[PDB]
Amino acid sequence: ACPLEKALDVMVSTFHKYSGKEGDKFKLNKSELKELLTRELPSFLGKRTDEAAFQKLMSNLDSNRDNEVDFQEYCVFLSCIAMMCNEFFEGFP
Amino acid sequence: ACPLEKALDVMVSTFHKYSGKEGDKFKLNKSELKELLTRELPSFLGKRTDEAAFQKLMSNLDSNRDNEVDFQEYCVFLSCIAMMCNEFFEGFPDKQP
Ligand SMILES: [Ca+2]
Ligand SMILES: [Ca+2]
Ligand SMILES: [Ca+2]
Ligand SMILES: [Ca+2]
Repeated sequence: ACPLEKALDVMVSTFHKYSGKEGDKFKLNKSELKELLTRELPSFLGKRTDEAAFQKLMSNLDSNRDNEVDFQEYCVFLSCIAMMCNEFFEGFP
Repeated sequence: ACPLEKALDVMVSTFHKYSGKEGDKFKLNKSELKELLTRELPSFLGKRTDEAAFQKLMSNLDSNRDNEVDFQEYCVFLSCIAMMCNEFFEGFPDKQP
């Protein structure tokens, strides 16, 4: 009935699907971020699944510099992706 | 299938579903925000669909003070809802205290 509320639930559940695998269950480490990105957001990195790309992404996302991505930082990341899609919604910039 | 990519697509399209109804097609005015909230996010305001609630929400979301909610401000809003949902992922507050 409410696709946007369902979308939010997917955002929440997908985080935990990977954040709970290793160490802090509420934060994504490098390995968990790698798996989330490759499996759940393959269109984002595309062919850039190398270690250099993942280190750059980690540094971009880890705003509080604790070496992991928490839920707030993850939401900022997803917001950035949405904003990029927003820029091309009309079929031109 | 990639549910998270589908979720992002819905997040983007739902904005434009309402933002393009009046005036600036890339921003939600009060009227458009009301429609979006009531129809797409009824759980957020719940029973608080009065004018006082909607002015409060607009003030809370309109960070740049241009009287409307742009895409960036909308993302901040959805992020806050996601964080609130995150607190009850287990069906109780497992991150509290
Ligand atoms: Ca973890
Ligand atoms: Ca961090
Ligand atoms: Ca508008
Ligand atoms: Ca604004």
